[PDB]
Amino acid sequence: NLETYEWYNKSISRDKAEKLLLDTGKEGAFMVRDSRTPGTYTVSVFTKAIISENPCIKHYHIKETNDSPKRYYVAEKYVFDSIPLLIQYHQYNGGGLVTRLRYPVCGSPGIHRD
Repeated sequence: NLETYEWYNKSISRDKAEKLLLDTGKEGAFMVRDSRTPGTYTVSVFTKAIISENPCIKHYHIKETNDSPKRYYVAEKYVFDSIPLLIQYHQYNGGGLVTRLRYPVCGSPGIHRD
Protein backbone atom coordinates (compact mmCIF):
# COMPACT_ATOMS: atom_id res chain seq x y z
CA ASN A 1 0.00 0.00 0.00
CA LEU A 2 3.04 2.26 0.38
CA GLU A 3 3.79 1.11 -3.15
CA THR A 4 1.50 3.80 -4.56
CA TYR A 5 3.83 6.65 -3.48
CA GLU A 6 6.77 7.90 -5.58
CA TRP A 7 9.16 8.00 -2.63
CA TYR A 8 8.70 4.38 -1.56
CA ASN A 9 11.66 2.30 -2.72
CA LYS A 10 10.88 -0.88 -0.80
CA SER A 11 13.85 -3.18 -1.34
CA ILE A 12 16.79 -1.09 -2.58
CA SER A 13 20.13 -1.07 -0.78
CA ARG A 14 21.60 1.85 1.14
CA ASP A 15 24.39 2.26 -1.38
CA LYS A 16 22.22 2.54 -4.52
CA ALA A 17 19.83 4.76 -2.55
CA GLU A 18 22.82 7.06 -1.96
CA LYS A 19 23.86 6.94 -5.66
CA LEU A 20 20.31 7.72 -6.87
CA LEU A 21 19.98 10.64 -4.41
CA LEU A 22 23.45 12.10 -5.21
CA ASP A 23 22.75 12.10 -8.96
CA THR A 24 19.59 14.22 -8.61
CA GLY A 25 21.66 16.96 -6.99
CA LYS A 26 18.45 18.55 -5.73
CA GLU A 27 18.16 19.79 -2.18
CA GLY A 28 15.75 17.61 -0.20
CA ALA A 29 15.62 14.77 -2.67
CA PHE A 30 14.46 11.78 -0.70
CA MET A 31 13.21 8.26 -0.65
CA VAL A 32 11.68 5.90 1.89
CA ARG A 33 13.07 2.37 1.95
CA ASP A 34 12.71 -0.71 4.19
CA SER A 35 14.74 -1.35 7.34
CA ARG A 36 15.94 -4.51 9.13
CA THR A 37 12.86 -5.01 11.26
CA PRO A 38 9.32 -4.89 9.79
CA GLY A 39 7.31 -1.85 10.87
CA THR A 40 10.54 0.13 10.66
CA TYR A 41 11.52 2.25 7.65
CA THR A 42 14.37 4.51 6.62
CA VAL A 43 14.24 7.97 5.17
CA SER A 44 17.22 9.06 3.13
CA VAL A 45 17.64 12.72 2.24
CA PHE A 46 20.06 14.57 -0.03
CA THR A 47 21.37 17.83 1.45
CA LYS A 48 24.10 20.41 0.84
CA ALA A 49 24.29 21.87 4.36
CA ILE A 50 27.42 20.69 6.14
CA ILE A 51 30.24 21.53 3.76
CA SER A 52 32.77 18.98 4.88
CA GLU A 53 33.38 18.12 1.27
CA ASN A 54 29.74 18.31 0.22
CA PRO A 55 27.24 16.75 0.05
CA CYS A 56 25.68 14.42 2.59
CA ILE A 57 22.90 11.88 2.55
CA LYS A 58 21.19 11.65 5.91
CA HIS A 59 19.40 8.50 7.04
CA TYR A 60 16.59 8.50 9.55
CA HIS A 61 14.68 5.74 11.25
CA ILE A 62 10.91 5.65 11.21
CA LYS A 63 9.89 3.54 14.22
CA GLU A 64 6.37 2.48 15.06
CA THR A 65 4.63 2.46 18.43
CA ASN A 66 2.87 -0.36 20.29
CA ASP A 67 -0.53 1.27 19.86
CA SER A 68 -4.02 0.52 18.66
CA PRO A 69 -4.07 0.70 15.80
CA LYS A 70 -0.45 1.90 15.33
CA ARG A 71 1.51 5.14 15.13
CA TYR A 72 4.76 6.22 13.50
CA TYR A 73 7.54 8.57 14.35
CA VAL A 74 10.98 9.70 13.29
CA ALA A 75 13.73 8.69 15.71
CA GLU A 76 17.39 7.71 15.81
CA LYS A 77 18.46 4.13 15.16
CA TYR A 78 19.79 3.93 18.76
CA VAL A 79 18.60 3.80 22.38
CA PHE A 80 20.88 4.49 25.38
CA ASP A 81 21.18 3.19 28.98
CA SER A 82 21.70 6.76 30.12
CA ILE A 83 21.14 10.36 29.07
CA PRO A 84 24.83 11.17 29.80
CA LEU A 85 25.88 8.29 27.52
CA LEU A 86 23.40 9.50 24.88
CA ILE A 87 24.97 12.97 25.17
CA GLN A 88 28.49 11.50 25.22
CA TYR A 89 27.76 9.69 21.96
CA HIS A 90 26.56 12.88 20.24
CA GLN A 91 29.69 14.80 21.07
CA TYR A 92 31.63 12.65 18.60
CA ASN A 93 28.85 11.53 16.23
CA GLY A 94 26.27 13.76 14.57
CA GLY A 95 23.68 10.99 14.68
CA GLY A 96 20.22 12.23 13.82
CA LEU A 97 21.35 15.77 14.75
CA VAL A 98 22.45 18.65 12.46
CA THR A 99 25.78 19.36 14.16
CA ARG A 100 26.75 17.19 17.17
CA LEU A 101 27.31 18.47 20.71
CA ARG A 102 30.62 20.35 20.91
CA TYR A 103 30.09 22.86 23.74
CA PRO A 104 27.89 22.72 26.90
CA VAL A 105 26.45 25.97 28.15
CA CYS A 106 25.29 26.56 31.76
CA GLY A 107 22.74 29.32 32.09
CA SER A 108 23.07 29.84 35.85
CA PRO A 109 23.41 33.61 36.11
CA GLY A 110 26.93 35.02 36.30
CA ILE A 111 28.53 31.57 35.79
CA HIS A 112 31.61 30.92 33.69
CA ARG A 113 33.86 28.03 32.80
CA ASP A 114 37.19 26.79 34.18
